[PDB]
Amino acid sequence: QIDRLITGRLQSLQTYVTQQLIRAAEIRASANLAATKMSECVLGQSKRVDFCGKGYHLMSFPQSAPHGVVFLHVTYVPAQEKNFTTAPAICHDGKAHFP
Amino acid sequence: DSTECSNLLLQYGSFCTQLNRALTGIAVEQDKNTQEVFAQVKQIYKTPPIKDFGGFNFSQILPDPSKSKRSFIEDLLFNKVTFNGLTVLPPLLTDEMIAQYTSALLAGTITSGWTFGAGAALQIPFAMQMAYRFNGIGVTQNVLYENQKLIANQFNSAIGKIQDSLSSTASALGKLQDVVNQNAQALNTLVKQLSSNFGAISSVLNDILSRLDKVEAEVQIDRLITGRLQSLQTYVTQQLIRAAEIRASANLAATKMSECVLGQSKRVDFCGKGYHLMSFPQSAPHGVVFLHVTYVPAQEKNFTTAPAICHDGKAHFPREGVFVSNGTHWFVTQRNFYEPQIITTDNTFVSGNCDVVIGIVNNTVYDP
Amino acid sequence: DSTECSNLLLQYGSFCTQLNRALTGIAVEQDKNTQEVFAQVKQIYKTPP
Amino acid sequence: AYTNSFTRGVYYPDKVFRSSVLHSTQDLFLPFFSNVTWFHNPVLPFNDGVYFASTEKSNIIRGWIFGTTLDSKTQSLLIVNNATNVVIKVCEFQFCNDPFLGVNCTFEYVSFKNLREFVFKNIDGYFKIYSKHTPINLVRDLPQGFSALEPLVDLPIGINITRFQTLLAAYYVGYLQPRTFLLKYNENGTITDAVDCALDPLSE
Amino acid sequence: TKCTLKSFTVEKGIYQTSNFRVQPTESIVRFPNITNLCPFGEVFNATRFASVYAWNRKRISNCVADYSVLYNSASFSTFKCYGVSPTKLNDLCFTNVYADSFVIRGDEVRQIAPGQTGNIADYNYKLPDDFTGCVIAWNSNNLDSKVGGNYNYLYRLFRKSNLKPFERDISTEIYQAGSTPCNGVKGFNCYFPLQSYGFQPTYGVGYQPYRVVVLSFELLHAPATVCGPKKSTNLVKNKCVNFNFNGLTGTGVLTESNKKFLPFQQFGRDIADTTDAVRDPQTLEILDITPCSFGGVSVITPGTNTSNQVAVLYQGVNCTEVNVFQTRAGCLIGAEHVNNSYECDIPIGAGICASYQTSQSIIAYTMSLGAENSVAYSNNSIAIPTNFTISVTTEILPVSMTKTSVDCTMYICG
Ligand SMILES: *[C@@H]1O[C@H](CO)[C@@H](O[C@@H]2O[C@H](CO)[C@@H](O)[C@H](O)[C@H]2NC(C)=O)[C@H](O)[C@H]1NC(C)=O
Ligand SMILES: *[C@@H]1O[C@H](CO)[C@@H](O[C@@H]2O[C@H](CO)[C@@H](O)[C@H](O)[C@H]2NC(C)=O)[C@H](O)[C@H]1NC(C)=O
Ligand SMILES: *[C@@H]1O[C@H](CO)[C@@H](O[C@@H]2O[C@H](CO)[C@@H](O)[C@H](O)[C@H]2NC(C)=O)[C@H](O)[C@H]1NC(C)=O
Ligand SMILES: *[C@@H]1O[C@H](CO)[C@@H](O[C@@H]2O[C@H](CO)[C@@H](O)[C@H](O)[C@H]2NC(C)=O)[C@H](O)[C@H]1NC(C)=O
Ligand SMILES: *[C@@H]1O[C@H](CO)[C@@H](O[C@@H]2O[C@H](CO)[C@@H](O)[C@H](O)[C@H]2NC(C)=O)[C@H](O)[C@H]1NC(C)=O
Ligand SMILES: *[C@@H]1O[C@H](CO)[C@@H](O)[C@H](O)[C@H]1NC(C)=O
Ligand SMILES: *[C@@H]1O[C@H](CO)[C@@H](O)[C@H](O)[C@H]1NC(C)=O
Ligand SMILES: *[C@@H]1O[C@H](CO)[C@@H](O)[C@H](O)[C@H]1NC(C)=O
Ligand SMILES: *[C@@H]1O[C@H](CO)[C@@H](O)[C@H](O)[C@H]1NC(C)=O
Ligand SMILES: *[C@@H]1O[C@H](CO)[C@@H](O)[C@H](O)[C@H]1NC(C)=O
Ligand SMILES: *[C@@H]1O[C@H](CO)[C@@H](O)[C@H](O)[C@H]1NC(C)=O
Ligand SMILES: *[C@@H]1O[C@H](CO)[C@@H](O)[C@H](O)[C@H]1NC(C)=O
Ligand SMILES: *[C@@H]1O[C@H](CO)[C@@H](O)[C@H](O)[C@H]1NC(C)=O
Ligand SMILES: *[C@@H]1O[C@H](CO)[C@@H](O)[C@H](O)[C@H]1NC(C)=O
Ligand SMILES: *[C@@H]1O[C@H](CO)[C@@H](O)[C@H](O)[C@H]1NC(C)=O
Ligand SMILES: *[C@@H]1O[C@H](CO)[C@@H](O)[C@H](O)[C@H]1NC(C)=O
Ligand SMILES: *[C@@H]1O[C@H](CO)[C@@H](O)[C@H](O)[C@H]1NC(C)=O
Ligand SMILES: *[C@@H]1O[C@H](CO)[C@@H](O)[C@H](O)[C@H]1NC(C)=O
Repeated sequence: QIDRLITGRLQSLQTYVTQQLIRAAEIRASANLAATKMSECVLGQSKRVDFCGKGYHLMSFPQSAPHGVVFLHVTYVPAQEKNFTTAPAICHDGKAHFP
Repeated sequence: DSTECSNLLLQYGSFCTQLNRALTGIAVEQDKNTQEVFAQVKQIYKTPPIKDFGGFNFSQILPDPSKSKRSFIEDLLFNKVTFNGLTVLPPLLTDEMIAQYTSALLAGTITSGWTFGAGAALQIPFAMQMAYRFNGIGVTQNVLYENQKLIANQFNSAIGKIQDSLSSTASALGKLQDVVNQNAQALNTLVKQLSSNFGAISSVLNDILSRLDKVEAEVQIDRLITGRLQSLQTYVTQQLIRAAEIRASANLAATKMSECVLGQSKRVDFCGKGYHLMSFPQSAPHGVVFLHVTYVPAQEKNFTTAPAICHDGKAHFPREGVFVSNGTHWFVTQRNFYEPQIITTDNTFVSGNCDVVIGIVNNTVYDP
Repeated sequence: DSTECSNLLLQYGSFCTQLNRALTGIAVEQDKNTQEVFAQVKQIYKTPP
Repeated sequence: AYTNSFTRGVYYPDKVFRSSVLHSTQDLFLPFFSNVTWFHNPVLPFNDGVYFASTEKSNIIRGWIFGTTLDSKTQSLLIVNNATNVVIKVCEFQFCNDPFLGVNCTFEYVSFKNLREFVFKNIDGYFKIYSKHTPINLVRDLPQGFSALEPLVDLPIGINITRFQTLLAAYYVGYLQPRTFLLKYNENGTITDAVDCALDPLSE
Repeated sequence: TKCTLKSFTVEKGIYQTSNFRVQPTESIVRFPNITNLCPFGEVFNATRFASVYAWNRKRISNCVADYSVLYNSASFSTFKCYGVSPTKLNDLCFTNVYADSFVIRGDEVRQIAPGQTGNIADYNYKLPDDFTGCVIAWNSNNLDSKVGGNYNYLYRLFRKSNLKPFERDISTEIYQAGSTPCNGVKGFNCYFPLQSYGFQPTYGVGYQPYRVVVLSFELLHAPATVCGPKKSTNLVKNKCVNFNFNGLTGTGVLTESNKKFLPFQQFGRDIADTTDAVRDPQTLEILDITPCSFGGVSVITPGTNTSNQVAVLYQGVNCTEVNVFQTRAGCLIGAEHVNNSYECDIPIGAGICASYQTSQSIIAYTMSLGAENSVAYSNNSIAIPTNFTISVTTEILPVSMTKTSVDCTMYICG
């Protein structure tokens, strides 16, 4: 009878440790991303689109949270556009000018 | 659905619940993976009725109203990839909804450049958007406007080669087909393991219950329960490992959406080989296809070069270019395309006297 | 290397084949991993004398 | 005398329909490209089972006997292709060596241009018989090609067999070995090809 | 849902709480046409039997033993059984079956039982003391008696020693019973070992002859050549049923099929060896099998800290099997279908979502992907932003789990 309890309790514990190994691999991928967000968003100014939140990135600030991190990403968003006619070049004394 | 076996299976406790919680997390993740790649666009942008894109021809990658409403290339991609308590579940986004996202991403990209990812979509003429993407690789924008027919052709031809490759090949799309194959093989292995005895008298549950009286039949069924529960734990553990690989691949695809489609990446080899110009999303079964457009420098010539030049004892350095000589005369060019300017006081800047610089040369600087 | 044991192991079905298939997938991926890192260059460039 | 078997002696191993599929199974089969003894009526070993074949339309070949002593001391199985239909009986037989053309009992049952092929085996007291018929271009040896043999009878006779003999103008014999074969079932559930897995490394 | 989550409060969501499964509406049994009935009638209506000293045995093999004619054969003056009940015999199978047959007076039929004694049990037919089988008799005065006495029926009066169980001995040498020598001739203690009942038609009921047959049964390593009748049901297409075709037990829906089995094949298997078609053994048509309809049942709810309405989704089930609405994810019961589209609140599948909205109800809708927009494109027109907003976005990332350790010996063995 004890050998049936050992068999089932040992399988119960193997199932748990396997799912904790698979879950710790997911949390490591998230910690590697959070460490990269701190180097590139907080310690610098990222040119990578949507890496440090939507809009053009200005800076970001880390705040601690239990089991994690929070980034406050400060970004520049263009707000009030108007329409204009446009041209690729302008022609002066028979020569093409580019901006 | 044997009541004799079902009562013995209760003695194993939570295992049967916790396998379904595990597979539920896999199923819910697949919808999130698909959402994080394709749902990166705030509004369902649609293309103009006019097609004045400066000679570039997107008709192979844009929606076809006569078709789901997929593009021509998305139909090649959808054609080239091809029950014992087991159930499959539908995705949250239908293949038509995924095609509306690749449509909106593509219409936004063509009509408004990188601007629709950073805020409101701002219209810009496509040849002027491509001129800015040339500045983003360090090639001056006049190199596009002076070569626009030759860049519009050869883009159109390079897109035609995608259709011909996907029409003629039988292996190139195999990275999506292998994901289909592993999941079919996993369910066939799980079902074939119902035929196994695991050392029991038979693998058929009514056969056991016909041959043997209650106390011995209970001993034989507990072997099938042990082996079938080990068979199902083996499947769910392997799907948990296989789903972690697909999630890492979906996070890479979501990053290629943001940085290659919604932007212009300066990261080497991130958005295809060569200096990246832009890329286009196309949907495919269980995945995404990126058509990465890049600039490749192609017909090089050798030149003599110098790091600085002496004028009136002053050392001159180029502001943006590099100094080169054709053998007799000295010029400054932009660095990624040969275009020689005559050296002037506004092509260059001064820093100190000649004597410090290793390999300086003597040539006139014209002051305009 | 026992025939008496091998015929009892054969009552468990796909388990032995799918263990070998998993280790083969791991092994083929180690060559892939190494080629994705090092084989990034088209031609074997050489330095001058 | 010996001749090659080619890809012959495959039979439908079970009464299961399968369609447009490849199925892998282990059973007593004649190994591909093995050689077979050719004869022109000795007592022979039976081993695990026999593939027998002949070209016949005179019916000089007429039947078989199967057993251990074949005669008197214990029961044996008699089979005869009587021109009305096949006759089968199990008795403590004491009949002559073989009947020929002028060129207690415990069970009973009643049913050249063509190659005729038969497979006989005994498993757990059931005697299994399979057969097929085909025209042939060249009488000297078994023809290079494929054709699956279909079950005739599944007799509950229980009696032991280790030797057999023909009752009877030339015929082939080869022995079934425990082999794994991969069988191809087409859209109509006929077997149309096979791979003998232990033949060569391509077959593996 | 509260019981599934082990909680009195349930948060907003879709939760699987059950599996639906359509039940077998009845049981089917199908076997070959009931044929090759055993030759029991050849013994029970024979012209006459042997003398009891030389009892006559019929081998029964390779046939169906329907004993039910015997169960109803009220002309039997007895039908005893030992080791087994007569009514059970139609459920059974055996390797060999025997019927042992003789004539004796009614006052000696009572010697035919396990452990009995007297000249018939001692010297003619001995049953085992643990006998498994049946004893049958009927009065045969009008069949076996004759005027002046029928002397053609005999029994062994005496023997040197008693019979072993089923020992058969038909030798008729003079039995020397004592010290007086037999001398090859009839005399006192030099008995001819047989005597006769001399059956007269004027005999009384215990003196009269009875025809007797003893049934006996054995199951060996050799195959079960004798079995009871395979009584079979009607065949019930297009419903959920339990079925038994020959030995193939299962549960499912039986339908006509386009398949083309070969004449010897009885049933068919799918790519993963799961059965999917069968030949009916009474009318040789090919039937498809499909499973009884089944799937997860999920309960769709706003949080209980807002409302107690719910909707129920039967995943992959057609609504015929169970406001009510067929989604492509399965039938949805208790949610109002809407022609508008909104962003997804609770996800159902195949483009469908559900929400709780205002008088309030759970509603189901095709999900909105976003507002439709046409960018004002042309050659030679551009939009340039005249103002901006500084935006602060929040992003939240996990970094660590709770750290755990286990004394594996204390968890397993306490
Ligand atoms: C955009 O490219 C497509 C190429 O598929 C052009 O349509 C084809 O044009 C050729 C001749 O150049 C015809 O033979 C084909 O029948 C056309 N149809 C298809 C489906 O290939 C299309 O005309 C181009 N659009 C513009 C505005 O130039
Ligand atoms: C730059 O390369 C292009 C090709 O990539 C050259 O254009 C080709 O010129 C030949 C001249 O006979 C034509 O036959 C081809 O049809 C042209 N191709 C295209 C796509 O238009 C171009 O001449 C090269 N320019 C320089 C300065 O070398
Ligand atoms: C180096 O480039 C210069 C300018 O392109 C070349 O000088 C010109 O040569 C042509 C005849 O080949 C004359 O018509 C021009 O008047 C010259 N211009 C100047 C500014 O001198 C020069 O020939 C080139 N040298 C070599 C070796 O190719
Ligand atoms: C670049 O021009 C300067 C000035 O004309 C050259 O300097 C002369 O170098 C020679 C040899 O060392 C001396 O004899 C002169 O006295 C130097 N003159 C002055 C005013 O310094 C210089 O040699 C030239 N560089 C090269 C590489 O030819
Ligand atoms: C099993 O027995 C049934 C009943 O006798 C057979 O079915 C009948 O077959 C005759 C053949 O002439 C038909 O005329 C009838 O219409 C059939 N049905 C009925 C209800 O009688 C059946 O053929 C037998 N099957 C086998 C395999 O022996
Ligand atoms: C720009 O042009 C479009 C189409 O003419 C018009 O709808 C829009 O109101 C204009 N103004 C702005 C600010 O986009
Ligand atoms: C000139 O350029 C070509 C092309 O890059 C190169 O192969 C060649 O070696 C160069 N010339 C010399 C003298 O090295
Ligand atoms: C460059 O190398 C050559 C020898 O190959 C040498 O003559 C020359 O002086 C060197 N120039 C510089 C700037 O080092
Ligand atoms: C038949 O097969 C055996 C296999 O050992 C071989 O020795 C023999 O030579 C073969 N004979 C012929 C004629 O094929
Ligand atoms: C076989 O042949 C004999 C005559 O030789 C014939 O009487 C008999 O009926 C045939 N057998 C059967 C099963 O009919
Ligand atoms: C068959 O052979 C085995 C082993 O020799 C023996 O035990 C068994 O009794 C035999 N059966 C018959 C019917 O001869
Ligand atoms: C299968 O049978 C059908 C008729 O049922 C026939 O048309 C076909 O030629 C057969 N063979 C194959 C390979 O399908
Ligand atoms: C004898 O034959 C008749 C024929 O109708 C049958 O009914 C009966 O069951 C048979 N057996 C006995 C014991 O009468
Ligand atoms: C329950 O809902 C109320 C509003 O209906 C809210 O104020 C409260 O915080 C919620 N939670 C609990 C535990 O009451
Ligand atoms: C389900 O069953 C009904 C009636 O048989 C049918 O009309 C309906 O089309 C089926 N469901 C689907 C999703 O097709
Ligand atoms: C929904 O729209 C369909 C036509 O698209 C119509 O038949 C149906 O009556 C509408 N239902 C409601 C609630 O308006
Ligand atoms: C677009 O270009 C065409 C052709 O050059 C011209 O007629 C049209 O006015 C242009 N549109 C705008 C808004 O500049
Ligand atoms: C720009 O937007 C701000 C609010 O974000 C507003 O107060 C300000 O007046 C605007 N300036 C102009 C010139 O439009």
